[PDB]
Amino acid sequence: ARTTPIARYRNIGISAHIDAGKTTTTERILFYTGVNHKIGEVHDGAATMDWMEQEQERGITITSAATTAFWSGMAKQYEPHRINIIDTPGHVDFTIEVERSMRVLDGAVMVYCAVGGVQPQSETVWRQANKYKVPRIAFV
RNA sequence: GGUUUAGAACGUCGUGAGACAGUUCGGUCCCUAUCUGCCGUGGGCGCUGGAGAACUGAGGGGGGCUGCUCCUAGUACGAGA
Ligand SMILES: Nc1nc2c(ncn2[C@@H]2O[C@H](COP(=O)(O)OP(=O)(O)O)[C@@H](O)[C@H]2O)c(=O)[nH]1
Ligand SMILES: [Mg+2]
Ligand SMILES: [Mg+2]
Ligand SMILES: [Mg+2]
Ligand SMILES: [Mg+2]
Ligand SMILES: [Mg+2]
Ligand SMILES: [Mg+2]
Ligand SMILES: [Mg+2]
Ligand SMILES: [Mg+2]
Repeated sequence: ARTTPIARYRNIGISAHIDAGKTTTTERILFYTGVNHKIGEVHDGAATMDWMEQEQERGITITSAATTAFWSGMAKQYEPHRINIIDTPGHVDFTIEVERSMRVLDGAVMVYCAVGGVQPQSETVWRQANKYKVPRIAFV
């Protein structure tokens, strides 16, 4: 009945400053987990997370988009864990979306630009995740 | 085509012939280039015995325009846009 065991579930968010690479990382995650047959790119509007017309045209994520992927590993090490990822908007003008998601999620991948690193909205999502007391990993 | 000839009519002015930075219809645009100039093209002589070819380069002319798409690069800049 249960397609995957309880232990093999990973509810995570991808949170960061604007244009830190959240949607691109989500697209590569979907590609390497096989659900997406083309990598696409955000600035051409081919990103799957940026499904709304405004997101496609303006190159930004305005909504928290939740999807699910199956990951075994680089070397197929593990039985397929199911990662429930949510791509959140790093805009300070959409903070309720990230707070909304981050309440329910169990982990956060905080993305940081290698050049800019910690930025204002990275600090904002940091505070939100801290008040929700969630575990974090970081992706530079 | 307009502008200003000769015809005709409207409005207005005048008694009238006629007239109007008023309008309307119709109304003949000539020249075989001597010289200069210019574009090409040769004949004569010269360049120091004659001739055939290859050049040199003074000097002169020609040409010089620019959009859009992509990469750099969603890069620099920008809280973002
Ligand atoms: N050069 C480069 N561009 C990236 C990288 N990650 C994302 N981008 C581009 O940077 C822009 C913003 O990244 P995006 O994935 O949309 O991030 P988000 O807006 O923070 O969710 C897009 O044009 C991406 O294609 C990266 O690691 N290197
Ligand atoms: Mg994005
Ligand atoms: Mg952008
Ligand atoms: Mg006559
Ligand atoms: Mg008359
Ligand atoms: Mg010259
Ligand atoms: Mg010249
Ligand atoms: Mg581009
Ligand atoms: Mg704008």
